[PDB]
Amino acid sequence: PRRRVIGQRKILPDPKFGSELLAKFVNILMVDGKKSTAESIVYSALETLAQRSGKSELEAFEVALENVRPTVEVKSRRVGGSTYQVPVEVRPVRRNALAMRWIVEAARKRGDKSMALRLANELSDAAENKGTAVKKREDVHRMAEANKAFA
Amino acid sequence: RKQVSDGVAHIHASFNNTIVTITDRQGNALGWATAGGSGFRGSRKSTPFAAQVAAERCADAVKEYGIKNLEVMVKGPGPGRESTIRALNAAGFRITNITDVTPIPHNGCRPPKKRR
Amino acid sequence: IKVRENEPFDVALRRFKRSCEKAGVLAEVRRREFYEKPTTERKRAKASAVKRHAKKLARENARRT
Amino acid sequence: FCRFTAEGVQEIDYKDIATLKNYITESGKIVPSRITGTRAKYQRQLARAIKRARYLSLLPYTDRH
RNA sequence: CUUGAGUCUCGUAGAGGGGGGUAGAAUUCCAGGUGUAGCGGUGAAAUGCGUAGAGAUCUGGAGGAAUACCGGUGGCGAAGGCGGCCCCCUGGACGAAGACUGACGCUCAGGUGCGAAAGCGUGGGGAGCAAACAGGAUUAGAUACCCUGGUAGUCCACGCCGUAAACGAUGUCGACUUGGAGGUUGUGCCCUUGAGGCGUGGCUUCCGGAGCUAACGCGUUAAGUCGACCGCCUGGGGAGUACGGCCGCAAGGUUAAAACUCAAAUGAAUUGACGGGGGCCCGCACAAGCGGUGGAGCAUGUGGUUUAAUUCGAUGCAACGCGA
RNA sequence: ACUAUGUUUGU
Ligand SMILES: CN[C@@H]1[C@@H](O[C@H]2O[C@H](CO)[C@@H](N)[C@H](O)[C@H]2O)O[C@H]2C[C@@H](N)[C@@H](O[C@H]3[C@H](O)[C@@H](O)[C@H](N)C[C@@H]3N)O[C@@H]2[C@@H]1O
Ligand SMILES: CN[C@@H]1[C@@H](O[C@H]2O[C@H](CO)[C@@H](N)[C@H](O)[C@H]2O)O[C@H]2C[C@@H](N)[C@@H](O[C@H]3[C@H](O)[C@@H](O)[C@H](N)C[C@@H]3N)O[C@@H]2[C@@H]1O
Ligand SMILES: [Mg+2]
Ligand SMILES: [Mg+2]
Ligand SMILES: [Mg+2]
Ligand SMILES: [Mg+2]
Ligand SMILES: [Mg+2]
Ligand SMILES: [Mg+2]
Ligand SMILES: [Mg+2]
Ligand SMILES: [Mg+2]
Ligand SMILES: [Mg+2]
Ligand SMILES: [Mg+2]
Ligand SMILES: [Mg+2]
Ligand SMILES: [Mg+2]
Ligand SMILES: [Mg+2]
Ligand SMILES: [Mg+2]
Ligand SMILES: [Mg+2]
Ligand SMILES: [Mg+2]
Ligand SMILES: [Mg+2]
Ligand SMILES: [Mg+2]
Repeated sequence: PRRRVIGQRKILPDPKFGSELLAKFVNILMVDGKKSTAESIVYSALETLAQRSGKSELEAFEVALENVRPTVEVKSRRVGGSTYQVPVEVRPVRRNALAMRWIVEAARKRGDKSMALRLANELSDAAENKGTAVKKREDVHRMAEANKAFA
Repeated sequence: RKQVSDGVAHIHASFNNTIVTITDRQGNALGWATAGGSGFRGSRKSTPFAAQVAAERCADAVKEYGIKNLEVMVKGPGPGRESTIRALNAAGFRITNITDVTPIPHNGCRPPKKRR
Repeated sequence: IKVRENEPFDVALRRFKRSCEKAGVLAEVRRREFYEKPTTERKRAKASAVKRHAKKLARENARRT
Repeated sequence: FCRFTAEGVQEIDYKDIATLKNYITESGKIVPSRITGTRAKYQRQLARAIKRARYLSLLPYTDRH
């Protein structure tokens, strides 16, 4: 905000794998405070990702995040009456936040039988760079490439 | 496609667009590129980045002449009067001298009226 | 303005960008982009002289710094 | 300070190109008296001599002839 | 008679004026070379220009206009105004020392002259800019602002006009009345030791004392203290208009009312408020997010419509699951 | 970039 600078809220890591990063992803996927329901969804989806990929849950998850993490984003800024989109380098913490949010929204959209199946499917397609979340990160990189004339 | 080893880089920088022209040291143009020609229509045409892209697009398509040393004659105001030179040096050219050739009258013709 | 460059290109670009700045070519161009009525030219010169009349002895104050 | 009043030159000669050069910039522009320290009387004589020398092509009007 | 006024001797600074000549930069155009798909323009565009070769770049040429830097609350001129350089003709100002004339002065109604820009007439010229005009935009409209062009005009000679916020909104002349900091231009003396110190003039800028002023502010360059003469004002509109006269080719200028109507119209300053003024700082104000409403059905409250009554009240935020 | 307007009259 204007003056008060925030100290980050601390997140307790996930039980099954003890990952700070994964616990955040459960939070991104949590709906209506049902963290138990969200925890099962990503725990189920992660283990089918493990079986259908070959690596561990964390390694498979990391691969999908890497293909979805953005590097540069646009922000509508102003000088006079300009309103250009300005490309800015994403800070590392926001890169993971954007990747997790993009994966979750893509997983919700791609209609399957279960959310864990939806999440597992989108997570796999992200690993091979075919997912809608990968599509959105391509659009962001494309959109920030067009407006690279501003800095 | 005769070989030229010594070229002149004319940067016509203006508030709306940047024109880069590589000539030999007798004035004959060998190749050219403009910010508005390299994409960058509208507001993106008048940015230093677009001028830098024009310098690259001009360094290439004149590479066939095999120029290695460039005089630089930058003319006019505009965002693309230093980005073009930096891009020219980044393109593998040895800049020999940089000259500002902006036409300055000595109280000659009357300029247009101020915009309101 | 006619800057022949020494070994480093970047220091030459600074030398050129400085040589132009002292020549005031950009200020020359921005002023000649449009016609200024002699009323405006005299009014601008007089206003500049008034502000150029900045008394440097006005720093005689405590201010509790 | 003013060199011309220091030596009591009393007429600035347009034919003295050597001393005329240290009153014009690299582009050939006449340097203001507020930079060279010349007095107003000699600055007017200096400008006339430089313009005369420019006409006789002993000094350049600009650096881009 | 010499103090005011003027003349002579020497010198100084100056965009002072008039008439010629000339230089460089730049724009435009013409011709050509290289070269290629854009250029140009804007908030964004489009009109426009461009493969019939644009724009860019280079060479040559033509022409007009204006003189970058110097350049300066610098200078000169009565004012309007005047700045590239050179020559010719020419005005004024100032300083030093004397000599000369001996109130020859000040002001000035009428009168006369000069008098920005625009405009007008005749003849030239015409690069750039540009009223008008055209097109493209913008917009509810856009007879504008913006863009692309573009005629008169802007330039020259001669002749008109005679007006400007022609302003310092401050008539001219003279005298007197604390200071400080500069600028410009002379001049005396002294250690000139070198651009210095101490005087003395002219013209200029800022600040400020007394005094004055409604206040702002002016303040030795007065809006202070006085004297001479002139011009002008008598509430706001009507109206600097009509009519008449004079002037003008015209545009119009100048001189200049009345009826009628109002109780104000004004100046300066103060407090606030406001600004598509500035600065600084805040707020789920944006930004970053999450979840909603606006669509459905129902509940409930409002309008309205209906009714015999649909009781009354709450209506921007701050009424509408509100009094209830 | 660029919007316009705000009926009359009181304490
Ligand atoms: C040197 N005196 C100046 C005078 O000079 C004028 O008459 C002189 C006669 O020889 C000329 N040499 C000069 O060229 C000319 O300009 O002009 C007036 C103008 C007037 N509006 C006021 O402005 C002031 C404002 O009223 C005020 O508000 C502001 N703060 C400061 C201003 N000076 O005070 C000055 C000052 O009295
Ligand atoms: C000695 N310094 C200076 C002197 O210089 C010359 O003085 C001598 C001649 O006399 C020469 N021997 C010397 O070599 C030379 O340097 O010229 C005078 C000129 C005079 N109008 C006045 O102007 C000032 C006035 O005070 C005033 O007019 C304005 N406010 C500011 C001016 N500078 O004060 C200076 C000052 O006295
Ligand atoms: Mg006698
Ligand atoms: Mg009279
Ligand atoms: Mg006359
Ligand atoms: Mg005229
Ligand atoms: Mg005429
Ligand atoms: Mg126009
Ligand atoms: Mg008048
Ligand atoms: Mg005037
Ligand atoms: Mg008056
Ligand atoms: Mg004062
Ligand atoms: Mg008064
Ligand atoms: Mg009349
Ligand atoms: Mg928000
Ligand atoms: Mg609803
Ligand atoms: Mg509805
Ligand atoms: Mg009711
Ligand atoms: Mg009611
Ligand atoms: Mg209306």
